[PDB]
Amino acid sequence: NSVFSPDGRNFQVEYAVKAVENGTTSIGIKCNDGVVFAVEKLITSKLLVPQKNVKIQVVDRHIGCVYSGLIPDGRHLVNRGREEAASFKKLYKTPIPIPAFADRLGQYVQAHTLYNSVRPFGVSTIFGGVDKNGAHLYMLEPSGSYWGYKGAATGKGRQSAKAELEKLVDHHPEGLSAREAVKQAAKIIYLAHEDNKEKDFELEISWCSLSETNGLHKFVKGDLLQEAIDFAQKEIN
Amino acid sequence: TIFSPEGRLYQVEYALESISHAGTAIGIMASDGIVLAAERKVTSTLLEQDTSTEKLYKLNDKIAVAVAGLTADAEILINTARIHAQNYLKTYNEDIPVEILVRRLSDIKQGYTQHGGLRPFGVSFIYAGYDDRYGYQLYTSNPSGNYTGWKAISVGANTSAAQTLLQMDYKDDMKVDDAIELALKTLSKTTDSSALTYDRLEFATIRKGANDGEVYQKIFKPQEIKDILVKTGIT
Amino acid sequence: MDIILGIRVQDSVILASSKAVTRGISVLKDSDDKTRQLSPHTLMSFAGEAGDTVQFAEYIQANIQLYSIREDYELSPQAVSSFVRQELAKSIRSRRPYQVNVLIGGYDKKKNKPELYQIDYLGTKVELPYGAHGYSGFYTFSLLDHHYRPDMTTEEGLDLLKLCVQELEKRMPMDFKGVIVKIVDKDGIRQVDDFQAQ
Amino acid sequence: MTDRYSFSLTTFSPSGKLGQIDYALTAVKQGVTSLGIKATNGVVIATEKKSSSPLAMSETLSKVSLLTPDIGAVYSGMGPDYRVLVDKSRKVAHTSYKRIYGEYPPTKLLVSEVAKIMQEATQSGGVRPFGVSLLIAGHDEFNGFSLYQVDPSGSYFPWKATAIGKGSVAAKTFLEKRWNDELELEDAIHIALLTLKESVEGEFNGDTIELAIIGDENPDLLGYTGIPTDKGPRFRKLTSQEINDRLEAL
Amino acid sequence: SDPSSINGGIVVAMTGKDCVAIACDLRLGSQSLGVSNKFEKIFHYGHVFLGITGLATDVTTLNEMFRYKTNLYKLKEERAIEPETFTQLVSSSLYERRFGPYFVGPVVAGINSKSGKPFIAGFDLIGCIDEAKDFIVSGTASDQLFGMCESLYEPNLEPEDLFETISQALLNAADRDALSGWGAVVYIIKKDEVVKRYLKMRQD
Amino acid sequence: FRNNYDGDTVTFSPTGRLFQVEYALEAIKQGSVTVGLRSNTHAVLVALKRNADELSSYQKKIIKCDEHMGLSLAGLAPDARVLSNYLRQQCNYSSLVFNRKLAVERAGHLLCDKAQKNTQSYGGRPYGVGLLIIGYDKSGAHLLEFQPSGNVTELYGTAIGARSQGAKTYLERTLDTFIKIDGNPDELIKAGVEAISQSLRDESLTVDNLSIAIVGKDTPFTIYDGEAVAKYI
Amino acid sequence: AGYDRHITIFSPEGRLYQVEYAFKATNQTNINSLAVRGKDCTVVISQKKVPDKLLDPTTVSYIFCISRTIGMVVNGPIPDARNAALRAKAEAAEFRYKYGYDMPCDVLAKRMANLSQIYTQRAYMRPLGVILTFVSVDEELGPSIYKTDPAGYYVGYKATATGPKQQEITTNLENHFKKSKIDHINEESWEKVVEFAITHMIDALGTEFSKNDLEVGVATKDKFFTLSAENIEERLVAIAEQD
Amino acid sequence: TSIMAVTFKDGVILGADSRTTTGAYIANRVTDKLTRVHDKIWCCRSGSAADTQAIADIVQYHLELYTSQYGTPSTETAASVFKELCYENKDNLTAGIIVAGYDDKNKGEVYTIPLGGSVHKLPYAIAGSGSTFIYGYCDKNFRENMSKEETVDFIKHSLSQAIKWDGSSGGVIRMVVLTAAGVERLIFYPDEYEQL
Amino acid sequence: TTIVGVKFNNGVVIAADTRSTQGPIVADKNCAKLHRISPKIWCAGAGTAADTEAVTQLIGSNIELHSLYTSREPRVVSALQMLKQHLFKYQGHIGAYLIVAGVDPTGSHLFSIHAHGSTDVGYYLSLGSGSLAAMAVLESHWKQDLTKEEAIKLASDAIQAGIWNDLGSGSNVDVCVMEIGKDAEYLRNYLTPNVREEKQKSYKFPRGTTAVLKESIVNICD
Ligand SMILES: [Mg+2]
Ligand SMILES: [Mg+2]
Ligand SMILES: [Mg+2]
Ligand SMILES: [Mg+2]
Ligand SMILES: [Mg+2]
Repeated sequence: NSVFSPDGRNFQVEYAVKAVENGTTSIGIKCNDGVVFAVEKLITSKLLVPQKNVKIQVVDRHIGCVYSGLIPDGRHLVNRGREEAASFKKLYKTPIPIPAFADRLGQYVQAHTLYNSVRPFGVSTIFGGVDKNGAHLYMLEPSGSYWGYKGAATGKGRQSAKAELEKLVDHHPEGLSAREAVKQAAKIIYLAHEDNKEKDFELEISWCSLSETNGLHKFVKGDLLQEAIDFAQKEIN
Repeated sequence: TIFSPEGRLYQVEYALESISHAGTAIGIMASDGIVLAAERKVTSTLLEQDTSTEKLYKLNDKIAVAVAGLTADAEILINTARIHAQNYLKTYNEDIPVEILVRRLSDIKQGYTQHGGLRPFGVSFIYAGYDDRYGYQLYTSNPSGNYTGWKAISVGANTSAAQTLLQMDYKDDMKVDDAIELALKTLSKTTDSSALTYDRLEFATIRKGANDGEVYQKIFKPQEIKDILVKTGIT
Repeated sequence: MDIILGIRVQDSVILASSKAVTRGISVLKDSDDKTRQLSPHTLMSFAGEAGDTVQFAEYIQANIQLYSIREDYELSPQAVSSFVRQELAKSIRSRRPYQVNVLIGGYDKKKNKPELYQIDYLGTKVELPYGAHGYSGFYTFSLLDHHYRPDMTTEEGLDLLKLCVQELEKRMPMDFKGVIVKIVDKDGIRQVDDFQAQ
Repeated sequence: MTDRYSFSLTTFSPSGKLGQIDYALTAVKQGVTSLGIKATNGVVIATEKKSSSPLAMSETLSKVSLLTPDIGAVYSGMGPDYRVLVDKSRKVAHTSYKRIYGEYPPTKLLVSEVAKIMQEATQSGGVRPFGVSLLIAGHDEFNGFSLYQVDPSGSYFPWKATAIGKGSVAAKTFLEKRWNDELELEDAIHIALLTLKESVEGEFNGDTIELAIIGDENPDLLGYTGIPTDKGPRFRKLTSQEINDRLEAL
Repeated sequence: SDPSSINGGIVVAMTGKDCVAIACDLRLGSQSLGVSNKFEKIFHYGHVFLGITGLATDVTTLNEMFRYKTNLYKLKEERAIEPETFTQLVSSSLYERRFGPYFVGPVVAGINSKSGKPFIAGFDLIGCIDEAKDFIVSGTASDQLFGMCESLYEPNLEPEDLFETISQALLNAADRDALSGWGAVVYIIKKDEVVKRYLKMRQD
Repeated sequence: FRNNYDGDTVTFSPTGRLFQVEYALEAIKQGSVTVGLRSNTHAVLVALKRNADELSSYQKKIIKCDEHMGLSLAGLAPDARVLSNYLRQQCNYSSLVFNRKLAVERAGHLLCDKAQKNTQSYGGRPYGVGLLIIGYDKSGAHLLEFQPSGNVTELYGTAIGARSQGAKTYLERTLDTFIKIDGNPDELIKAGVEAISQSLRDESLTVDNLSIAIVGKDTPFTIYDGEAVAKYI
Repeated sequence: AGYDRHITIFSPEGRLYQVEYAFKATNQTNINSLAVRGKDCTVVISQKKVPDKLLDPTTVSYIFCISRTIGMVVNGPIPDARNAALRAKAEAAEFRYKYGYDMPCDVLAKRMANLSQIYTQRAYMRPLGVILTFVSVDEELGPSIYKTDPAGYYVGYKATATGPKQQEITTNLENHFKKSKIDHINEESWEKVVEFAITHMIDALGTEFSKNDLEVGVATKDKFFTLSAENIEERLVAIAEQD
Repeated sequence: TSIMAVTFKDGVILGADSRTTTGAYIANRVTDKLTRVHDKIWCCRSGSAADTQAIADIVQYHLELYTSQYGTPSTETAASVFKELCYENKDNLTAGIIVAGYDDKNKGEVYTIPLGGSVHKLPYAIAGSGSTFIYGYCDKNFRENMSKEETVDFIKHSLSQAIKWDGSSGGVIRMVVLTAAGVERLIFYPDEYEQL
Repeated sequence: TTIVGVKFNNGVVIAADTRSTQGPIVADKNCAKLHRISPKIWCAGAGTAADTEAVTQLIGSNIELHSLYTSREPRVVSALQMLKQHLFKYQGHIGAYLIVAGVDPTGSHLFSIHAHGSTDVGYYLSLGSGSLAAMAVLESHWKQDLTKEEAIKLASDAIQAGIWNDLGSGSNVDVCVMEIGKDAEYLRNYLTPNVREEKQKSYKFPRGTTAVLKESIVNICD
């Protein structure tokens, strides 16, 4: 961890990335007034209760987080993000800006790459929301590296997901609505699942949109979800 | 600080090993005084002799040590020993008996030997002191924290050869002047250098206040060592 | 209140200490020994606040006894009194000070001289031919300024003490129930068991 | 968060060596030469400013440092270790001495404090020794002028003259040949310059050399007048021009 | 009541021609009761002299602390502490206990063994240095002492004369103070020798 | 690849694996089988107790956490004690501070977070126990599975421990039937005892062998052992 | 490999390998930067590479506003970069609060180098794989460039360059100051000092730049600021009408 | 002390007298009571001068750190930092602060933080010993969306009355004008405002 | 105590009387109340005498260390910020009231500090029991753009007002002049208007006047 290789690399972090790649695929899409988050939930057995192992997490009221890799490591990161968002709001009264929040997580993840008594996190996290000046979407690697994204994907289906995302950025340079971005997220998760077709899966979507949710993080449920599932089932065939 | 399968303390043994390369230091106890002599580690013409003290240190007005090992390790311990002597003075309004000071220092070394994962102090001491309970006393302590009392003793390089020579010529009814001679002869015989000259020595006595009823520590200036080196017939 | 007297003659130090323990309107005891032996040739008497008195004495007794066994040696009376003074000096600025005054009488075997030290609860030490703590000194200091000689025998000193106790029995408002008298000399510490009717 | 090396990193080897101290001394050996010469009425400490880039500005990096108004230091070895040692040395002069006795420490005692700071890096858990040797030159009322060397182990020695770093053996030889007890300060400066030329590859001028003295009081450097018993620092860094002046009649 | 009044006592120091004098009474009391006729209030560390008045337990404690500190000084420095330096050491030692001070009034007397200049100083309980060059006074009769000294003093007195002056200042100040007196000791300090004289005085 | 990478929980393997965690997972498989399942009205724990000797007690596998919550254990038993005590405290804190029964889901999250911290701290080991958690809260019956990796999942039914793969397949097969055993405690328990049977190379399940627990709509969490289980054998 | 490769203890040769390995980390981003001093300004130019077209180009930056007056450019992986940025900001705000004046460029640099020295000496800390270049117009020293590395070394520069192709740029500049004989760019406007920096980066690296290929920070008397794509475009056009 | 902040059409104006007293002695007759914690966020201090300087110095530190990391702070954020310090330390502070600021979004804003550390957003605020005498005058004469000149007049007239009656107030009237245009310092001498 | 600070066109002057007291009693007839924080930043204090000296020496020590660390001349605003923060922490229990004046690379500066930790800025200031007497003079004669000469005169006159009218002040006037380009000039006993008159009689005693009980030589050596 605190150990540089002879050519400046950190093998432990590179190994942590492998745990991420081994993970279920998750994505985020930035629309013209918000952000959408989707994730692939592997159905190991019929015994798993449908809708009841929620992966996507809220931080404060305006932020969604999704991750691939070691699920517990992600929860650990979200706990910290919640303490970090509360601390900001307590002192500054305003809810934490998305970039502000990004760095909070970043610095925390980076700290776990400084010391021999600690391991890096075994997750990549896709997160974001709406603040004072618009939508923001971020992705954060085990090294603590993070940037803003137009669209992002991580986990096993990452390469095909990135390909689909890249197409959308080309076909819609003029923004792209929250309602479309939800549909398209369901699509991309379905296409990314192609790899794992041996086991069945469940789809989870959340969104935070200025006009559709009033800038609050909200889970996509009911008819809106079914409509997005129907669109993905249609466009896969 | 761990034991070997043999029941030995590696780090202590290796510290003792390091000390056997340091300049020899000799202490001799006579009926009317104590002698401390030590060989400086091979130096240069450009070393300031007048302001140099690598081997002989004053603990209080009645107690001194000769050092063998790391000087920087020794200064650490000397400083605490000085403080300890003043604490005793403050508490009891009497000068610290020599053994009490020696025991404490030896206990500090023992500690490093038993807990904390720090390396031992690479230091052996010869203590030369006077108090009104045992009169003149001579003690020795090494990195293990063990300590022993002696009529004559050496530490550092060639202790085995120096010890045999002292065993040969030492006698209980000696005066300080006889002990001064014995210490310098023994160093001359055990040196690893051409000649035992003044510039390669530190020398000190604990007598009877020149003429008083009190106790006096004389730490010899370079010139005085040169004089006393001719007197004893080594020029 | 509690009576604590000391006198140093030529070859011994004599301590006298009242026997009463009084709480409220009741004398609970009339045979109290306000003394701890610290070492074979050093004795300490004490007076002050109800609990602190014995606690401090016994604490001091434990410390000197520890020293004796560690060194296989007996500290001089001057050393024990300096140790005691320092303990009190620390105490006075601690959270709850020991409210104890003490007399230390010792025979120094190295000098062959008796020694009396008076130390109050603040850690005020002084070496004296005779001493007292509390109200008792308001009578005995002047009496002894008159009657005392530096070359008196142990028996002469016991008379000088009898005189002091007679005056306190005459003029002091409280009944202190006589004193226990102890002599400290080259042979150590002994109690005179006859003083109340000697 | 938390240290997993709460044990000494300098330990004795079977032969008695303290490896990390030996290896630190090796780092000092690769360092640029520095030296000190003591005269009757002054001390000179000198060294070469080996610059990392010609785009760098070598005046922004001093190797010769004031510790107290009467004490200066120079080093060979790892510069950054020196920089932080100077900070701690300045501070300890105040906290352990000036805030107590209302005057600056004498040279030997400050050296003693620095030595302690270096000794601790030799015994404490989780640290390596300092990779430097210092030369410390000073004056004080009761000991006159003095010169000390301090090593990674915490050892210090008083010197009439010495050198450390790269060409130290040859320079110590050149100094034994040239030193005597009647040297005036200007003579010692002259020898310092000569001794340094053998150790210096490139250009040899007041911009590439760094030199300072412990001389007499500079009342012009005090900053105030009116207190007669305050006479000014004895530490003085020589200017580029002052150096070049002495290199003409070299 | 006042901790600086419980015990009683006075110390005065004066400078003369190539000399200094320091004096003190011998009283130790407990309010109205006089306890000890032998309580000396001047001590010395090397050629540096220190008088202390005030609470006697603190007088004793500060003596032991300054013996401690000057002994350590001498070992590390390889010389005796000088009067100017010691003065600073007393000041910082007192100020260290700013919010729990020793109840004392210390006085420093001595001759700088290098310059030969006579030196005196006073301090308040928290270490504020009184840097006067003529006389320093302290204790329960300090008012009486200031009066005597301001009247009696003149500069550059010979040691034999300075002795009379400092003694007369002490005695008469002591005799207007119920808590001072009971004997007195006077030190005449020359760069080479130091004479100590016990004075004869009223014993009431 | 497995060589120098399993010395502590603070090192990743070149595959990105945590071997200490995987080894802790292996102590669960060494444990005696226990089954959990639920309908809409009740949740049942069934556990095969194990004796050291024929002279010995059979060790308990079921621990009560609150009136509406309890768990069964498979793996290191002292680790179950540590984790159940924590869970009892979290249940307690919720009642005292908020006058609120702890959601079974939140119990899951709290256990997960606790396990996680031990998969990332030098000097500590991971927990070496699996737990099955049943409860009845404001949203009805619940079953959870806890792995000491920190993964907790909500299930209609499951089994952990040696030979548990049988019982699991059974439950997977019987899903549609047992989920609907509403208002009938005895039938649900029967289906649980039925399920644990598919995990026996052991033998017949006796009165000393068997441990059952139930919680539900109008039943506090209750443990059955000994003579009180005979009517299910 | 022994312990002397994994933590910051000395090797038998008196070297610290973890420090040397940290220097190699600085180049992992494959970005080059240069700083030059104007008459009354200081300019940092750095390359801007945005490989992934899923990235928001506006969030990709290695230039930081440390305080009102101090800018910092980092050569090294971003996580370490942002650690250094955060600390420097915190150090800058604290200095001002405690001492009542703005922290000088050189003093922040010394402070950051001191922190780096610590990671060089203490076993439990790894060094940061970054090189920090600090710029400002100091109220006392004028335009300033100070650069710190993983060894805890720092110094002032007339101009400087950092990155994989550091040398090519360095020698280019070394050659310029040979010609000019002065230690800054004799030019009034910061706009012309920015043009000089972009120009000499182009020659040294033999590469043309679009407005999205570069990143610019400027320090003047009492402000440090970064240029937008458009401000840079205006600079690119300006150079191209002659060069 | 007489201190006030008033919102108007183009921003916000802060005003104060310049008198600090210890007892009946005027320790300083030309105090600057208008304190900058950011470019366009200022405050007026009342109560213990030690306390309010210590607080303002800390807020200034927080807002500088805030700006380095997250950009320009809103007036609400400044007010919230002040409140945090005042509330959490109510047992050892005697501090009444009025916060005033301008940003492009929220225009001119005023918050008052009285003794106990509560926060109140107001169109205008008055405070200090001298304020008590002008509650009537200010409530009758203040209107929303006044011009710069009208607002400067309102503060001038208000504080001259507060100065007229309160012995602890007086000296010169200082003002800071806060708008999109920038920051403007104003001063008014007794010979002008006494004749009002 | 009377202390003053007076700005002029090219710098700043500070002055103080030289009387220290213990209640009604004068202990030192000629003490120094002008303390150095650094070579060109000087300080005058009133209140608890040990406190003003100590807080001055502490902050002076740290300012020296700062200066060395930063390679810059110490600034007056740094002395002010460190003093006020230190004093504030102790809530007035360190009874230091100070006038702090100096020059630095940014110009010249005049400040007052109070024991609870508040500070102020001005062109003329007084502190101490003599402050009102001094301020009356300052309010009478101070003008903008004083020459160095006039500023010394004004400050000296202000101190004199305290000397003659305040019982807490007396004896001599000390001045320190700090001009922007120059070394600070400390002018000890710049005025001495209170020389004690020759006494009417000499009080030197005939030798032997004092009765001596016993005598002995004291050993200094070892
Ligand atoms: Mg990814
Ligand atoms: Mg008095
Ligand atoms: Mg009297
Ligand atoms: Mg390190
Ligand atoms: Mg008014």
